[PDB]
Amino acid sequence: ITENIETYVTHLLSDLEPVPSQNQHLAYGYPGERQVFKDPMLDGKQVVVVNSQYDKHGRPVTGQPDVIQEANNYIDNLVAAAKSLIDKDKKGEKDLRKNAIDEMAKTFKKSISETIPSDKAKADLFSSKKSSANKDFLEQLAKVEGSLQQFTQAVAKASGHKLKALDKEGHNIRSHNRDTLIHRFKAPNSKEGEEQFIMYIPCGRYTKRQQRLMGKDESDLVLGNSSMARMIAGTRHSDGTVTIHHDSFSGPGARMPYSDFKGADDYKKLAIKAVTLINQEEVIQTLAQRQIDRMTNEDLWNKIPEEYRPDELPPDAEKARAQLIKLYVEHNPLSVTECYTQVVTAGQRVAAENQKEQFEYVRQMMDAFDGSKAKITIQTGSNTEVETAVGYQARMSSWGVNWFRQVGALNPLSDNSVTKNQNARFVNQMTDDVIRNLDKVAQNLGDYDKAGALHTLLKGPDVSDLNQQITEKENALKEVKGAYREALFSYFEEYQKGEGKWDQAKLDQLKNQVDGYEKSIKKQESAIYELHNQIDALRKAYYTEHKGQINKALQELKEQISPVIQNKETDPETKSRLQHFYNSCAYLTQAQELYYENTWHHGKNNFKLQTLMASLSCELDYANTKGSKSNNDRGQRLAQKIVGNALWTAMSEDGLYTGEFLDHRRTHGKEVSNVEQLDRELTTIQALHHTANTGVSGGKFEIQDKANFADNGLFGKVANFAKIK
Repeated sequence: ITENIETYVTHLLSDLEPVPSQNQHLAYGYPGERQVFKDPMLDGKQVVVVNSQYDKHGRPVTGQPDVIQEANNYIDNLVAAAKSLIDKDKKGEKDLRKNAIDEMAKTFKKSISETIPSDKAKADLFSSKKSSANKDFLEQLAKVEGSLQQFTQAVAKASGHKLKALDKEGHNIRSHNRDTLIHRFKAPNSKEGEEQFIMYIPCGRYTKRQQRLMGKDESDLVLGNSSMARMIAGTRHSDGTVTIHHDSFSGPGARMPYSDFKGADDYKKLAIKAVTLINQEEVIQTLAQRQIDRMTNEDLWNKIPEEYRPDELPPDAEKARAQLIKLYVEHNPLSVTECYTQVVTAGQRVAAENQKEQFEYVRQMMDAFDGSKAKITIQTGSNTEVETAVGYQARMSSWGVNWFRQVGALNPLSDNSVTKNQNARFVNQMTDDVIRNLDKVAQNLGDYDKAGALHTLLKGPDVSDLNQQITEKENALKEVKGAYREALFSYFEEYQKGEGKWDQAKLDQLKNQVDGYEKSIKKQESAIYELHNQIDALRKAYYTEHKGQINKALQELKEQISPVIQNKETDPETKSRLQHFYNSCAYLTQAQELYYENTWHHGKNNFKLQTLMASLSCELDYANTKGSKSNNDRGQRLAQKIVGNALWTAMSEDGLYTGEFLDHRRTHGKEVSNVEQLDRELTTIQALHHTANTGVSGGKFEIQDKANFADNGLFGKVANFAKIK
C-alpha cells in the first residue's frame, strides 16, 4: 500500500476479518487476548490486536506474562523453524523427522500442563517481583526453562540441524512476513465513546542497490535493515475517525551486521562500514516514503503546479493517488531529516557487543549523506514506482541507559568520553534548529508578548561567528564526502565476490582511497568538533546564568496561552500554533537542564534527555529513529517513554507539556496516579513486538531505577527463553 497513513490507520482500527490458528504466520499464544485478523488492505498480511481488560481492582489482566503460554509459543515457533529447515535440506526422511518433532512437542506441552499449576503460572508486572505470587511464578519459570532446554536439545538431534541454524531460520521466516501490531485501551481521562491506541506497522523495503547485491533483480554479511517499524499512537473518536498524536520509527536496530564483527581483519571491517552505508541509504528511502504517506491527496495536488495537473484523475482511487504521487515527485525536490536518538553505551569495555562501532559507523554514515542527495525508489501504487534524488540531513545523539551509562572517574569499565563531541554538536544543532524555527513562527503571535520575551532569551549567547566558521567548513566536506560514499560502495562491490573470484589489485587501491578520504574527513570533522566545543562552553555559562528566568518566562507564556487554548471559540490552527511554539520551548529548555547540569545520567533521570530530544525532533517534524543493538530491549523502553509522553500530553486540557509523565515517581502500589496507570498500559505492545521478533515475549532491559517504570521487568525473564542454548 501507498496509502495515506491516516486512512490506513483508520481502516486498521475498524471491523476486521478473523484468521484461524493454522493460518497465522506464527504463534502468539494468549488465545482471546492476542487476536489475529486479516489486513484490511494488504492481501496476505495479518494484524494482531489486543484490548486492555482489567480485574475488579482496575489492575490489568492483559499484557501479563504467563509461562505456559510462552512455553507454547516457544515450542510452536521453534517447531516451525525446524520444519522449514528439514524441508529445504538435502538429507531424506523428511516426514519421519517432522512427525518426530510434532510428537515431542505434543509431549512437552502435555508435561508442562501437568506440572505447572495454572495459578502459579502467571506473573503480576505491577507488583513486587518479590511477592509470594511472583516468587512462585519465578519458580515455575525456572522449571519450564529446564524443560525447554531439554525440548530444544531434542529437536536439534531429531532435525539434524544445529542450535544456531534453527535460530537463524526462525528469524528468517518471521522476517518474510511481519504482522501489524495493535494495542487498544482507554487512557486515563479518555472521553466517552473515545479510546486510545498504539501500533507498530512493519516497514522497510530493499533499495535497488541492495536488491542487485543479492544475486537478485531490480553465508555472512547479509544486507538490509531489520526490526524497523513505523510507530503510530493516537485517539479513536466515537465515529471511528482518528487523531494521530505520535508518528515515528521504532528501529532500525543496528544498521550494521553486528555478528560478522568478531575476529575480523581491517578489510572485513571496511566491508562492515560499507554495509552500514548501504543500509543508511535504505533508511533514506524509508523516510521519504513516510513523508509521502503523511500527505493527503489534497496535499499532493496543492504541490503540483497548475500547468501539470491533469484535467481528469482516474476513477480508481488507488490509481489516482499513484498519479498524484508520481507528479508530486517529478516536480518537487524531496528532503528528509533524520534524528537518531541512540541509547547504547558506546564506551563500554566489558560485554561490549561492539557498542563502540554501533555508535561510530552509524554516526559516520549519517554524516556521509548529510547535506547531500541520495537516489531512491518511491512506491506510487501496488505495481508502480518512481526513482528520485532525496535530500538528507542528519542529527544523531548517543546517551547510554544501561549500568555503564556514566561510570565514575578512572573506572576502567567504560569510557564516558567517546560520545562527548557528537552529543555537544547534536545539542548545538537542535538548539540552532529551534532558534530558526522560533524566528519563523514568532510572526503569528503578535498578541502574545510573553512569547517574544521567551524567544529573546532562548536566542542564547551571540555565537553567529563560530556558527559561520562551521557551516563554511561543513560545506568544504561535501565534495570529499561524495567521493567517500562512491568509493566505499565500489569497495564493497569487489569485496562481496569470492576470494576465489576477486582481483586483489583493485581491492587495495579501493581500500587506500577510502582511507585517504577518511583521514581527511576525520581531520575536518575534528576541527568542526573543536568549534562546537567552544559554542558549548558559552551556551553552558549562558544557561547557568539565565536558567531561572527562562523558566519564569516559560511559565508566564503558559499563563497567557493556556486559557486561550481552552477557549471554546479559537480555531484549530491558532491552537496548534500555540502548542507547537510552547512545546518546542518546553522540550528544549528541559533538555538543557539535564545536559548542561550533567544530570541526565542519574538514575532518577534515566531516559529523560533522550526522550526530550526525541520529542523535540517530533516537534520540528523530523523522522525520529531509535535503537539499541537488536531494538528489543533498550530502544523499546525509550519508545515507551516517548509514546507515553505523547499520549499524556495530547490528552491534557492544554495540549501542553508539563513533564509529569517523565518526572512522576512510580510507586507500584494498589492505588496509583493517572500517569502510572497510563504507564501500565505501555508494556503490552513491547511484549507483542518481542514475540514477533523472537518467538517469545520480552523486552529484557535491566531497570536502573524502579521508580522509572510501572512494571517490574518480569517480561525480561521470559525473554531469556530466546537465548537458551
